[PDB]
Amino acid sequence: ELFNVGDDVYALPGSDINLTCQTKEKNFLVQMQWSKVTDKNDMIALYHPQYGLYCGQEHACESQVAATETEKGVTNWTLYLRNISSALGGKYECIFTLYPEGIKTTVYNLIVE
Amino acid sequence: VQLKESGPGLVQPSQTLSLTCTVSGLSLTTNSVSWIRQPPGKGLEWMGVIWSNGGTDYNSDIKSRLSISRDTSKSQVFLKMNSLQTEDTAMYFCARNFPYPGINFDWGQGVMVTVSSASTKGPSVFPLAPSSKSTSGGTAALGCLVKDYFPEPVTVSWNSGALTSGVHTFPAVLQSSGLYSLSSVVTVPSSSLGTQTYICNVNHKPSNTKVDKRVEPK
Amino acid sequence: QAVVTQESALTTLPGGTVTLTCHSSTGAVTTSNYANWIQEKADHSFTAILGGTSNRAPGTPARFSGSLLEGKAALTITGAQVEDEATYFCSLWYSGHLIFGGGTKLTVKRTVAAPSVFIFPPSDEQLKSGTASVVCLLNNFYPREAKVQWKVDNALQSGNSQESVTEQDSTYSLSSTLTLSKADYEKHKVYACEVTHQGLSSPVTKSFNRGE
Ligand SMILES: *[C@@H]1O[C@H](CO)[C@@H](O)[C@H](O)[C@H]1NC(C)=O
Repeated sequence: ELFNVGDDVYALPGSDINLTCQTKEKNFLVQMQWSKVTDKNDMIALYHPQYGLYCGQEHACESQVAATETEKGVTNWTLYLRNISSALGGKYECIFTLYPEGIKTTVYNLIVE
Repeated sequence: VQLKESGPGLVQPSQTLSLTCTVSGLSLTTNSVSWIRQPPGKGLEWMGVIWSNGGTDYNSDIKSRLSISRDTSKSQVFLKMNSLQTEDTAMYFCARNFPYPGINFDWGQGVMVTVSSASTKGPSVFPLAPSSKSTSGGTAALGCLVKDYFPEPVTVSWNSGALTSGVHTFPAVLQSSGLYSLSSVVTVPSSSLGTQTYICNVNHKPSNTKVDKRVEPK
Repeated sequence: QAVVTQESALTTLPGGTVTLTCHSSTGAVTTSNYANWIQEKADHSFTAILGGTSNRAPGTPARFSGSLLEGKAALTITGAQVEDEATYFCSLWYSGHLIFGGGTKLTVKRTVAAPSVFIFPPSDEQLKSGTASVVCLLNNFYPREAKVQWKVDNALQSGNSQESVTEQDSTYSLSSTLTLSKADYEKHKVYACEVTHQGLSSPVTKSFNRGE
């Protein structure tokens, strides 16, 4: 539905990428999600503020993701990719689901040399 | 990724039922596990959920009797239910990531749990012999009649795994005696009936009965 | 917290598309009701079809899609296949309580096939105990609706029969068991199993004679 800047990270094989994504929503925040769409839409990590963290199929997302709250009330949703290989490139995006309906996504393009 | 439910097969209206759901190959910290049961003939009833983060939610009609807990080190979720009633006999399933997040959704196989003051009872296994009245088109039918056992979990295999094509083992039926009966049949090229031997392997673990009966033609 | 209702029964041809829906008594369904669909076949067999409104479960074919349409959640098969003939249950989440619908009975009309019929006399190894069970099997038919009547010397029986159907072919098979006391088994002599099905021009009878 709605988009929220987001850049192109130009990285070198072996780098570390720290993609962060914030929303102010609390009352109407249903879930946060990290997805990698390349030729798949691949769900990496799904966090629900009451039901906890859930990893998408094939993924070890528990160690690479985090959701914390700023006391100015913003929720930080973050994905960390370590020692990125040539294959980790492609379109990462962060999708917030709001109540009762809408979606706010932020798209990150990781381009590896 | 495999879900196996395990628990007592028959428990009396006295006890507290305790089943445990064991998940391979996934940490319960990023998966949730729910318990759904279905008494025979009646509809599904959700009972409760243990989320990835350890919180729980229960069905309001069973909240007072039901306790769902987990052991993240063994990757297991437990259900204990006190004040067992006789309806509470049902098929018990666990489903992971259900209802939430509903992605990676998977529903286990289920374990039968029968609640009654009754006694264990082993089956009687008779042959359903192949014969002239058992051939249509060049293929004869043969089978086993597994009769008068209790409670419901019985299993049947033919030639202890060798026979799979053409084997359909029907769901048991509950006779007015209160005992189950069940039929397992195999279709075979009848042109082969003289050279093969076929034998069904019946196993009813609530009565520690294993039996094999040779189905030989008539 | 609410009542979840689904269509009682639906039918298609193979290659058709059907949409099952799942109505919430409490208003329009949001994604926050996490609607999901499991498929029941024979034998207490549940397969997760789709969950979280639109996410196919691991293994679910691509013809399965889910959506929110009208005030309800909807599972849509596109290109129904004969294997999809089943009962589908939906369930909705109401912030703490999960309520199931009653389940839709999707029939997918494959081609009509008459059952092959076999009859099994009581074993010696059973008469012995004073009971006699006659067994009648209907093998591989479609549609699933079949009659089975036991005639003992052309006399209908009542209350001593039990049957059960299973699906595999995606055709049905059926086993009906007649049980009498060996005392009663022995005044009568023709033991007959009578089958009617859409695949039969006239009802078929497979019978037997005690000794003969
Ligand atoms: C980074 O990944 C490369 C490619 O697989 C691997 O050979 C290397 O050992 C990794 N470096 C570290 C510090 O783990």
